[PDB]
Amino acid sequence: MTDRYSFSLTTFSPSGKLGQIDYALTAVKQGVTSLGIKATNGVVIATEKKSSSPLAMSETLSKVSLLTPDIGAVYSGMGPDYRVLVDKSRKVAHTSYKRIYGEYPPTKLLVSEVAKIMQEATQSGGVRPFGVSLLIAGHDEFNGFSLYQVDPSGSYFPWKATAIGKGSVAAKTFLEKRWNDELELEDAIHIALLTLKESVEGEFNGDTIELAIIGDENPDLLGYTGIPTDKGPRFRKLTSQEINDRLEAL
Amino acid sequence: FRNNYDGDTVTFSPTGRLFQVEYALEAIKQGSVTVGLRSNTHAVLVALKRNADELSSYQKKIIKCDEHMGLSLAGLAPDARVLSNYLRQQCNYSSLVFNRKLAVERAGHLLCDKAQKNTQSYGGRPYGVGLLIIGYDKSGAHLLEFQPSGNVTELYGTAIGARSQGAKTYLERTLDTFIKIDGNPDELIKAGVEAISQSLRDESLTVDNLSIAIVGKDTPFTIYDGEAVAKYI
Amino acid sequence: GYDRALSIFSPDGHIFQVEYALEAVKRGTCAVGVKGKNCVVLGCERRSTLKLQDTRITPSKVSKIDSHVVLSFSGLNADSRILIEKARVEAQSHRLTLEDPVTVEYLTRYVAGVQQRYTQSGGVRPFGVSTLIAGFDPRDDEPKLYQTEPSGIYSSWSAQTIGRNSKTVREFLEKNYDRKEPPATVEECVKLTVRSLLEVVQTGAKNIEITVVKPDSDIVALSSEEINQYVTQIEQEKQEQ
Amino acid sequence: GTGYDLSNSVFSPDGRNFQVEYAVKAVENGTTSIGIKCNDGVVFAVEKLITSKLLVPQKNVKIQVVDRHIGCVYSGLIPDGRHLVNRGREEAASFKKLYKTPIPIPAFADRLGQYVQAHTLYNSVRPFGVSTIFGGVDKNGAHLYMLEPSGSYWGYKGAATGKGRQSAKAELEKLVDHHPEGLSAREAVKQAAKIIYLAHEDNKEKDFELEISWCSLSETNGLHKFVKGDLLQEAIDFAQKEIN
Amino acid sequence: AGYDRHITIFSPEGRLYQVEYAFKATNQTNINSLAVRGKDCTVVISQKKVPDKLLDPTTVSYIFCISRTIGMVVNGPIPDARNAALRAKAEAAEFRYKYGYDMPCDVLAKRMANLSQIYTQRAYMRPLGVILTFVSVDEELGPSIYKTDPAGYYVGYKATATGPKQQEITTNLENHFKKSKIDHINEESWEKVVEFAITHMIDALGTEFSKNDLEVGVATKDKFFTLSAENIEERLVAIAEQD
Amino acid sequence: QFNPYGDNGGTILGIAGEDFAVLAGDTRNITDYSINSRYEPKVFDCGDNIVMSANGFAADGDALVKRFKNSVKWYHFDHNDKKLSINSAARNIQHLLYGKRFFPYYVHTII
Amino acid sequence: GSRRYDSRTTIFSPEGRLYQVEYALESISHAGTAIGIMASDGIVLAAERKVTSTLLEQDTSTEKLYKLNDKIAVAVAGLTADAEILINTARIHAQNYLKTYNEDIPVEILVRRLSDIKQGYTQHGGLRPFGVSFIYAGYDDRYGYQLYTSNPSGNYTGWKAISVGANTSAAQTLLQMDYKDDMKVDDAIELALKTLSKTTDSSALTYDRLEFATIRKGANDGEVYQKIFKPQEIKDILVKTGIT
Amino acid sequence: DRGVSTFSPEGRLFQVEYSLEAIKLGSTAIGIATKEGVVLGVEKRATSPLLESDSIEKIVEIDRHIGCAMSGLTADARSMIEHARTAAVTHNLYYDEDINVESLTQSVCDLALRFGEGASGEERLMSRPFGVALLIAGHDADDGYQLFHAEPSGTFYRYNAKAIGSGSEGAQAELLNEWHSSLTLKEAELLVLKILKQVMEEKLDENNAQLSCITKQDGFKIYDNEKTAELIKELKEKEAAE
Amino acid sequence: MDIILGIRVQDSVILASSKAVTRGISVLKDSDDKTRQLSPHTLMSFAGEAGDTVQFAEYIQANIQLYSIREDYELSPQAVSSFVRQELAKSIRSRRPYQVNVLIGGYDKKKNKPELYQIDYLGTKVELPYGAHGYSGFYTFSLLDHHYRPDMTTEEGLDLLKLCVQELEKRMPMDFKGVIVKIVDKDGIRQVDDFQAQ
Repeated sequence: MTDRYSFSLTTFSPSGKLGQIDYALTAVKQGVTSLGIKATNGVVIATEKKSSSPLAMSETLSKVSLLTPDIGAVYSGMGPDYRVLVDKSRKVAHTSYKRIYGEYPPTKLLVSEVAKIMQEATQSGGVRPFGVSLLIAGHDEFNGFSLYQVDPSGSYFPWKATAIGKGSVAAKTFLEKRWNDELELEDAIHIALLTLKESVEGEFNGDTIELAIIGDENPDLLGYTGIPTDKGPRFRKLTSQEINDRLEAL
Repeated sequence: FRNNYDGDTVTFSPTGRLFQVEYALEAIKQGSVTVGLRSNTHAVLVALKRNADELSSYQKKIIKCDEHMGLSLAGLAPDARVLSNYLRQQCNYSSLVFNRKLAVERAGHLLCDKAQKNTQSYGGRPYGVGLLIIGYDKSGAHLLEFQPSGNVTELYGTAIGARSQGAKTYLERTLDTFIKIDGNPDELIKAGVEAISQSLRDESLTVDNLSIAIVGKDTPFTIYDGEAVAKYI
Repeated sequence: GYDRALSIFSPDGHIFQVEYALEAVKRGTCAVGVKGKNCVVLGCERRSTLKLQDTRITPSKVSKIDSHVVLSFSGLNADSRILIEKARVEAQSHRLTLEDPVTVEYLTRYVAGVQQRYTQSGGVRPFGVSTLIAGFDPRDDEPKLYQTEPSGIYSSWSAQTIGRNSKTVREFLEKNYDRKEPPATVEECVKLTVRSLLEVVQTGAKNIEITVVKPDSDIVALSSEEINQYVTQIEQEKQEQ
Repeated sequence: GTGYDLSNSVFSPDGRNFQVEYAVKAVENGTTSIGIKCNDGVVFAVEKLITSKLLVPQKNVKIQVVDRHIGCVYSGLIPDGRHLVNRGREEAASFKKLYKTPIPIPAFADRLGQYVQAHTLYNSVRPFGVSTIFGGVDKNGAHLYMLEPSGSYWGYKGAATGKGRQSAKAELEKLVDHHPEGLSAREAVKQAAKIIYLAHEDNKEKDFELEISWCSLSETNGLHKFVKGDLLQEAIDFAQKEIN
Repeated sequence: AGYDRHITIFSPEGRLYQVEYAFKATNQTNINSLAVRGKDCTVVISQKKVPDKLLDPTTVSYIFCISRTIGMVVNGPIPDARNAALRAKAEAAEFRYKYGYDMPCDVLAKRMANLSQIYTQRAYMRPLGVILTFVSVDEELGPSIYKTDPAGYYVGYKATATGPKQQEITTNLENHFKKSKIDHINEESWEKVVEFAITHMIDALGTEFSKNDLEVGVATKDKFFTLSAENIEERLVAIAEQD
Repeated sequence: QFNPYGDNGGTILGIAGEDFAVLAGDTRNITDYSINSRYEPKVFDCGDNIVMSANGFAADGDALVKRFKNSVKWYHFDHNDKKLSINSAARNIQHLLYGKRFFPYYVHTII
Repeated sequence: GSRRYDSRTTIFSPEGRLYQVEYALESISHAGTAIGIMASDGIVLAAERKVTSTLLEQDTSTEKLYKLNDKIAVAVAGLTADAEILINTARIHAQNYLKTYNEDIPVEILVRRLSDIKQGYTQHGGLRPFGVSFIYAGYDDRYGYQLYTSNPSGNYTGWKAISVGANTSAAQTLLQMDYKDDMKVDDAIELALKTLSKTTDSSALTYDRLEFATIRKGANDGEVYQKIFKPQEIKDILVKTGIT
Repeated sequence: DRGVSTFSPEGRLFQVEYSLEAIKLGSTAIGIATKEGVVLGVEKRATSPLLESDSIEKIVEIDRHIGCAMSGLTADARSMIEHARTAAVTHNLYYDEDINVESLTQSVCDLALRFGEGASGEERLMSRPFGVALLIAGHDADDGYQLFHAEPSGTFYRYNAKAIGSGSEGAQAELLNEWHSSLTLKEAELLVLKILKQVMEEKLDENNAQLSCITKQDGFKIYDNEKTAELIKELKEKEAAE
Repeated sequence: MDIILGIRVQDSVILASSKAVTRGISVLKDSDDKTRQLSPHTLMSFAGEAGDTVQFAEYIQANIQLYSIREDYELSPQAVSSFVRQELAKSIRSRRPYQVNVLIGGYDKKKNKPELYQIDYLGTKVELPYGAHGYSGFYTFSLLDHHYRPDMTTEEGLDLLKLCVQELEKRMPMDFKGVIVKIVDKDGIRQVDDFQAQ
């Protein structure tokens, strides 16, 4: 019934600060650590699966999501706000792009669409900003591999490597020492696992760690053969088994 | 205390009171006194009119709604215009669509329902007027009292406005007498003028001061002012 | 959607949002208009705070509403554009339905009506703008000068000023403008306009800008050198005492 | 930091909606009304305060009908109760329009429930200042319900609300134990008159008027019907007989 | 400096107090519920408290039949619980009509948790003070338990418990699944799975139950149903003979 | 295809003298070659000493009369029981008729 | 209702100022400085990135300098998210104008429109204003090279040289000191970098902290060309001026 | 804050009562009804001597038989007059007659309470009441010469004589004593001039005060400045005589 | 239909327009000016459906005049004719389309060149040395193909129109009551007072 909230809930304070955006960023700091690293032949996004109960099934809850065959997303902050953003980000990729051009949006443009949705949450009547920072990793033919961060304000930045959430300060330092412009993808996954260990207090294995890549095209993940131009998704979520292998020699 | 819970009608007080509705009730208590009373054949309204100066006219208190129904007002007149207009339309609808003279009881239920919607929704204020509705439908003479809370009571006699407690006590004592005044409209008006003067603490009732309305068995709703009311002074 | 009543009555009987819109006008740069026998002159001050402006492209305070009517303003610059546009649309609309350009009084009444409308509508604040509307009615050689304010009130003036230090310049015109015998020449009328702005603006050829409207759509803004010449003559009058 | 009771939809720190609790106070302030469920129907009764000799007897009817088989009675703000019934009347007509069959009582109860609950979800609406006792006879027997301002409702053997809810419930619970194999429609009507008189001790300074209605498979053909004349006098005399 | 606790906007700390205060509302009714998975069934148990002898016990229920396959147990006040029910029923029917197959348990949960997240972001809607537990035997995933809260959070479970005395039941179950190693009840028939759930509620809450103290809902292949007082009574005889 | 109009026959007459006027009409109502009614009044006293008749399609006639009668009623409510002069009634009827200029009343009307 | 939580974003102060516009301008005074200098043969746009990291990718980065048209470009000060919303409408506006008149939009017309949108959020709608200040650099066949500035109030002005964001007061005096009307573009490049270098809150002015652009007529082509300097190109021009 | 249309504990609407205080700050306006016609007079009150006084329009024609005088926030009156005129002309289109003065006033007052924030009942899109009171004077065949005072409360009184604005309390006391049933038009014109002269801060002349009347024969006329000057000259002589 | 003719010569655009207004069997007027001035250097003639014709012209005129006041600038004939096209292109797909055919005659002060544009009710624009709407074209197009040179003086251009008007008067069935002729050049728009017997 009658929505009487047609006015802004995020306004400027005498100091110039936008209260609700700042507080949203405070919620992101409390959130579990997630990171992203860009190698020469791929990108890796990683986070910890913080389970709410040992009776809960962590497989049913994905912190890493596929947005397009070539684009994936991870977050720090409020889970539910992320889930609904993922749904909208998947839809906008179709409505605002694929239905027009018959192909998937490049990483920068889908990021731009995601940011717009979050900027609206800053200015529209009767809403609060989203309480999440996103890391979006992806590939497109003309840009190659890219990695972006999207803040509650709707701002986005391109990163060689970065971390968000709890231990982001220490993790950004650890990445600065280890990142170079000549990293191969298997090297990048190695760093990703090492950086995430400093954050994780408890069990460190493929059941408590979520990890996905943007790499080579995967024809066996396509589901069909026949069209030569269709080569398969570059987004791949690593299995619990695949993570453990790199942890035995870590 | 009252500070916080009187901001709008939508808000309940800790004791269960709606202060905005109660303040609207206060406008009626400031309004000039009016009296209703009925027998089995006729129903009567007697109203005391108020002026601003001795250079001003006295504001009209009685409104006709249909040939068989009408009402008197105490409080905000613009609100009484809004409500009487509505009741006119409802009477109009009943005649055109069903070829049926709207029952006085149903008129009350409709006014009750219209007042209610103002008492529960944000933004809108309550109405600030009380009404005394007299009619003659298929089941004899009727008299109704309307309060802007929504409450509507069917009565033999009643009064609303300032000092109206005097007139109401008179009717409560004379109940057995005036109810038997059947087929003699004059002797029912005589009882109404005697009722209203029990609420006169200030002035004498004059020829341009007094207003009377009657409906009944063979009498369509008619208003009397000026030299018409002279014989009841 | 948004319909919150922003302009409302207060216990003492004032609309505070309208009262504060007047304060915005008092902050704006001074504007003055004087009418002669056969002309109207609008004078406006330019701010000196930043001396790096590009005058070619910077919006000027004197706007043409039609070919025969001009509008100057004091207050919030951004607000003035809204009022100007509406007035310019109504001007073309009036030529379309009536087959005749607007009278100065009509255009004033329309602008004043818009301003008033923004003082008793939900969800909107009053215009922080007062205007001077000047010109010549179609086929008429009698000069017209009008003023409007945020409340929506309007009236005609022989001479008027608005904005900062307008108390000072109004005081000047009250003891310098003769209604019996108005300024006879265009040159005589422009001199008085510059004289009044010299009371509130310190020596500035850059600072004072003048526009002269004559009968039958003859509007021309003055160059800096032309205005500078008026200043040069006026300042030599004082030293004679 | 307080002020949790100033706006409707707001949760207080302990998890409550204070504005609904304030509506409950308006109900407790009101006239007492009851419902008895019997072996083939339901009986409704209500107290009517006679403020003055001037109120015409039998004329200010409180108990209302939805459709032809449902009866409703309420304590608290009468206009609110009237508004709730206007909704119920629209709601039942809509149901009959689409499914042909008249609305089942459990179905109708939830229709009121969702509507009253809706008025606790927004700050732009006021909660309902009524408790509503209602029921009737459908495809599978009699049903009796009570609806609170929060939107909470349950099925009842006997229901009571308003001023004299304490006296009423105390007397209703004695009936459940004294009549374990059900009570007849005739009996319940007479017994309903007693409860109303006994709950009038709470408001004993004023004179009152009794109003009763019933819905029964065998006595009224499963339709809502008011109690009049000889049957009502019989119930009034029975209540007077058990007071001395 | 005050009003950030009345509507759903962030506090300086990054917290939504109205969501936190809605969680508090879920425990108002002082009722504990638990859900467990069998080999090919799913069972919900909820405490039935009828304190008033004027009530009709058959109408006192916090277990709802959402669709032919899906059932829902609610921890929270009934008007909010029934609100959530009516929506779930509507959403389940609309899904079947639009997509031609029955809405899965995990999908209905995600949907209801999305709606819960909206009230969490938009100011004119208050959160519902309820925790929803959905159960079924999905035609792809098998026996399922999914739980949604006023935060809009949802996850799958091996088993779960909800209410004031939740932790007793939670730890009790946790200890069993470390002992049994498998993540379900290794039993063929649902009747013996219902018995397990009642046994484990007794040992966790330290209280015996009668047929009127319990409420039971069972989900099997292509069917969800709630047990009558007598079905529970029969089930209560079985545990008395085992001890 | 549905035809919204029909023809009910009849005929009406109106003559005015010095201090009086008359309005007459047959009481027969017909459809095609059948007689619907032998006595169906078609001339009505509308109040304020105005007689009215609309002839042609009876359902449009009855509607018009009914709408004008209601117009008289509201005029009294709005203008302090002022008598509606015949010239005023005429202009008022013009607006009723022309208000349905694009779905006309198939009547010839006389007051 | 909601009256309790309304900031009233579009109201005057007793002084006659717009609260939100004022606070938005304060917000911008914290944003990285941007400078625009108009010369006789082109325009320069220089901007200072804020809070840079070594891991931040500059090649794919574009946060302060945006292309609106084939002939118009902007420098941004303030919320980047807010700016992109406006930048998109501006791009649409230029295209609408082109589709209507078959001519590129005159710079001032594009500026007036954006400035009109910003003014709207000031007078109606009860929403917060855009926390953005723009410098516009453009060219058309009427006024040639033009330089404009617009702030949250919707006010716009025309400049020969201007600065937005942090330290404008200090930046404007330095420009007023060194700017002359008959400036060559290569001289205007130096002035822009020198001014930034002096007003920087950082230790030194480096390539990874700068966005740089020019609008210049073809040194052989005869028509207008935009150039958004690449990191390596800025590193080159920063060694030239004498900052290294 | 507090709702716009909201009752006080005393039983009055805050906005309406505060609006009445704005009218008390307005310029004086006087109406006198006689059997030869109704007379309407206003104080111009120009804020500066540079103001062109005859551009102050506080007397307006509604129809040939109905005139209006305003007091208070006079910018608020424009849309009221526009409504009034349209009502009058519209009535003549439907009914081929002149609108009654009583019915015209009622139509103007119907607008007065149409303020709020998206309310129940009908549709009321206006943020505040009008900050202006009106004196409506005219003639019709039914009730003859009439003077109405229309308030932002939505209620209207008929007056034999009425003063509104800043000088209204002192003026109404004077009008109480002076008015009798058998006054001539010229006596009334001189009377309006006599009271305005008293309550004004400035000395009264043909520039800062305006006269108008409505008669059956010539309808509603606003007196030119040369005519009013002569009545001021005539009033000076009569006061000096006794 | 009405006669609507245009011809671009060396340094001017010449527009000739039919003077008659005929409805039914009566010639109601023989002195009708079937043109509007859009700006000091741009002139538009028009022909088509009875009402649409003047309403469209005056509507376009108000918009170009509004642009001039706002911008303190005059749109080039190319810009004006694109605005007109798009309004017609809009209107042809609306509920009731403007049935108006126009000619835009303008002198571009920036380019120092005369310009003529033919635009029909569908929104079909084209720039031409000479143009005609209606049946008129069936005679004048081939005549001008023969006689026209691109460097003709304004005096030569008027002679060339007289040759077109003589042909239309001889061969066309309708009495169009002669023409009103206007010149558009660098000095603005003027009317040739004597053409009827020049």
